[PDB]
Amino acid sequence: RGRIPGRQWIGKHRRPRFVSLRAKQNMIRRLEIEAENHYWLSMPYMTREQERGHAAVRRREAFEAIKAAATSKFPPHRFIADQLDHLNVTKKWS
Amino acid sequence: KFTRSRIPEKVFQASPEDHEKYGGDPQNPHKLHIVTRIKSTRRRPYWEKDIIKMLGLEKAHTPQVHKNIPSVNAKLKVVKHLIRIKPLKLPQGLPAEENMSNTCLKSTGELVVQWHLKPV
Amino acid sequence: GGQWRLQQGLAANPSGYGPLTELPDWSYADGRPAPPMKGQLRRKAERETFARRVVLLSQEMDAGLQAWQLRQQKLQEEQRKQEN
Amino acid sequence: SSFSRAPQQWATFARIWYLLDGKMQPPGKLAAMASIRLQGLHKPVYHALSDCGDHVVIM
Amino acid sequence: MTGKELFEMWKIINPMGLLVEELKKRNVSAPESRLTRQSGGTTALPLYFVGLYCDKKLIAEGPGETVLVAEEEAARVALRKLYGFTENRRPWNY
Amino acid sequence: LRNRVTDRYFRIQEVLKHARHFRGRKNRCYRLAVRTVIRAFVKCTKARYLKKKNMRTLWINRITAASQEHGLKYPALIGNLVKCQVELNRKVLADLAIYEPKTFKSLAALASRRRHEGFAAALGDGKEPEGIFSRVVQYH
Amino acid sequence: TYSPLPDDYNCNVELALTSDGRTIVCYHPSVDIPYEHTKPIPREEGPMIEQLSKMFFTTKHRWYPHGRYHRCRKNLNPPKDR
Amino acid sequence: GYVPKTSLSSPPWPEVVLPDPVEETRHHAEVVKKVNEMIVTGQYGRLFAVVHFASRQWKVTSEDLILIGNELDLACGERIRLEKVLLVGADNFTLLGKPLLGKDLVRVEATVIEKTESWPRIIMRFRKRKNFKKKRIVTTPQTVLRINSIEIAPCL
Amino acid sequence: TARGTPSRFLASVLHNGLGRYVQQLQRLSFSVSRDGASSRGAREFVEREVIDFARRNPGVVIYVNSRPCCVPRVVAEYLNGAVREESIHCKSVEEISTLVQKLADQSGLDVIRIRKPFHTDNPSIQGQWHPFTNKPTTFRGLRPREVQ
Ligand SMILES: [Mg+2]
Repeated sequence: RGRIPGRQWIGKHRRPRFVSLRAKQNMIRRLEIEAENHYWLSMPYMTREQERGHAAVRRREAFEAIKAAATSKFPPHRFIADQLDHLNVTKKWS
Repeated sequence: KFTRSRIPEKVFQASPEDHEKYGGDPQNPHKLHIVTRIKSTRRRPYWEKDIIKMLGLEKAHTPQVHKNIPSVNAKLKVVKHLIRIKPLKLPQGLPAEENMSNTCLKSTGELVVQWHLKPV
Repeated sequence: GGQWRLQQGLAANPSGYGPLTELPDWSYADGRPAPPMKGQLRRKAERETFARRVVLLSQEMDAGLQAWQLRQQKLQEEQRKQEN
Repeated sequence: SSFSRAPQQWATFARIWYLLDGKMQPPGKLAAMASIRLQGLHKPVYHALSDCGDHVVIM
Repeated sequence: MTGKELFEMWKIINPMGLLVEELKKRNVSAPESRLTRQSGGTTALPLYFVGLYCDKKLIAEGPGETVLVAEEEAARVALRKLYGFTENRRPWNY
Repeated sequence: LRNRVTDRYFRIQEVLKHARHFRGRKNRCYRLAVRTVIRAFVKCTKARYLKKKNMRTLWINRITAASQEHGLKYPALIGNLVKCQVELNRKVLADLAIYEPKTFKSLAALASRRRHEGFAAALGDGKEPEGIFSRVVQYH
Repeated sequence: TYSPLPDDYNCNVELALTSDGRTIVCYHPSVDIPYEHTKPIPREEGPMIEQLSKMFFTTKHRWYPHGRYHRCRKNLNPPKDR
Repeated sequence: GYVPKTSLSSPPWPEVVLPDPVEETRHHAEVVKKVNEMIVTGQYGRLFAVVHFASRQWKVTSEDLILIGNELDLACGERIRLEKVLLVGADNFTLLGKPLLGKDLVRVEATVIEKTESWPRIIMRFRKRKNFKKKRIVTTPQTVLRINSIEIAPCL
Repeated sequence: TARGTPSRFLASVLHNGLGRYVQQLQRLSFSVSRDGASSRGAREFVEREVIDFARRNPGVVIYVNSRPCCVPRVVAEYLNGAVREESIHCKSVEEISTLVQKLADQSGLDVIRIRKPFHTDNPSIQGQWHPFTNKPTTFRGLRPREVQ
């Protein structure tokens, strides 16, 4: 006895769910953290006009580094030493 | 339809009671935020996922320093429910080249520039 | 009990920053210091990068504010010069 | 300390007899105490595979 | 001898006799056996902590299955304490 | 039959060696032994998390037993030791409870001392002098 | 008169702090049992399994034998510690 | 503010009166002096120690063996000092650090007896009905250390 | 797996550290080949490292036997009677050096699961807990409900 029709948690007739004091406290804690986040986000240091262009040089140099890395992609070097070292497989004693 | 949420601007206008509670003077605002991801981007929209990646908060409980400027603040407002924001405090001032290797970010949010690991 | 540690200003996890983890785990019986631990070296590198980023961000914001002040000056004395 | 191995082991893993008086007592609280003692969960040397239970006599 | 027990290395018989002799040489009253603690006396798995009291002072106490075994073990403990070979004795200095 | 497999004996044995201790045909027949061995290896891999979890549970149970012997509850003991700034972990605390009963009694007494100091501070809330054991050694 | 725990069982704990306050000392001498707290030394398969169960306060199941499989699976040379 | 004695007029727990700070600090000093004199006179046998090594806390005593799950970059047979000692204890007294005891208070020495690799550990991943099966064999470096001595000094 | 494998307890051969450390490895037999790509690394090790290793470890006798071999090998014999045979087949000089050093630093005890990461012959200094610890004693040792 005590059947939930169909599947629990999905249908029209779902298993009842009840919030515990633990869950309420957890949600309240998260809400307090977010309220503090609002407070600390409500006090910007610079204005938009003051910040305009203050990181342009660094951002451009970072993208220049990215572009250089992208455009420096080229096959690796090949050396005669690497090819000739394979002869050592038949290196023996005397 | 579920869409991106536009936070009303009045939310981010602190009150004197808020100033007294959280210990921050409206004048002389702090320069840098310490931001830590305390929530998973899973089960959250892809735009929040992308904002978290942009802010470099992929790892949870890993503090990141960010500028307290309007654009960074806009991003932090977008992802404000997944992060904890605190003001970075510099009791001994900004670290110098000499002491750059002895810094430490205490849980209080203070970047102490001398870390001796010895009793006071 | 990480909340009490946070209140006292320590790391919530005792495995975080502090003497218990950041001090050398051992030393030679002769007294010579041991080579730095790999975890401590990585942590020091991470803190150095964090401090360098802090310095960079603060310097950039200060330079931006100074540049904005200078631009406002330029505008003001220009306006005045072509007014006169 | 300073015991021989076998006597020390016997003393450690000896089963003790406890007495509960159920007069005007909640059967649930009596059962909680009795279950702890029977399982041996009141022993620092407790382990489910150590058979460290104790005897409980409820009157 | 590390991890070994005094009477594991030195086999002895009648530890009560040895203890009585040693106490007589040391000018101490003969020990009195006394049942300090007991559990499940009438069962098939009894525990008996028997203590040896000299001048109403505990010199040692030993556990056992029977009273006689507990008394013998208490005599062994007293002998270990007198000879200074207790389990918690100062470790050998290498 | 240009190319044929000649190692199949050893290929089968590499699996059966880990199934020799099973029950029934699972220890003889490769078709069954391979399935059982894969399941056994998966269980072994997943059982390390459970080993750590059960070790911590056992330590907590034993610490609870010892603290109850000394009249304290496990949350009280652990929290008050932390407040005393003693960073003994649960493994060491259980080991002390088992093999150093007097040291564990001392630790429980310290925990109760700090607990009562905290209660006294809360009751006489104010700037009353901090408890002697409640003082926190600062590090820098 | 304050004692953190009763001092009638096991050691008599006495806590202390060094003058610098950076270490906690504990003096816990063991308590001996008073002589007055001591007493003077006193001076078929079915039926078998039932008797054993009554004797050792166990069930009947453990006293039954096990098969050759389990008997030979048991390790007769177990590792020994201490 | 008087309340007649009822089942709920007073807290269930007993009322505790902590010792006054002055006399209690005097007692602290007396006890510390007693233990210090015990150390001076050598009134202790075996000493155990809770020592924080690697990432764990080990309860240790002279002649003990400890298996650290990694290489320590030390030649075998080489002596070391374990510097992070949280607790040092004897039969009659125990000293507790906050959180670490002093170097001048405790000296725990070990010797690198052995460097080995752990027995092969199988890491097996399997998902039903997905052709997802993977196997890896990992051997973890290990070092066995023998704890030679635990020495305390009269510096309380 | 642990249940399909033997196990032992942490231990030392003869209390190897109490008085003095004794290198458990005693013999190292390197079967090598003059010819054969499999033993190229073994040959280079014999030429450039074996002498240095031998002088570094004067308590280990090294027997370098150069005979026709398809799989060069190293047999390590330890004081306790254990023999560990390892293949150095197609291993570079660095790999052979690391393997040999591991054998030198390793005891002769079997590489099987170790039940406990620790081993104490004197686990208790204050007395192993028994049910009567932390239990007060009563006058004249009277059990509960006893009349006299
Ligand atoms: Mg259904």
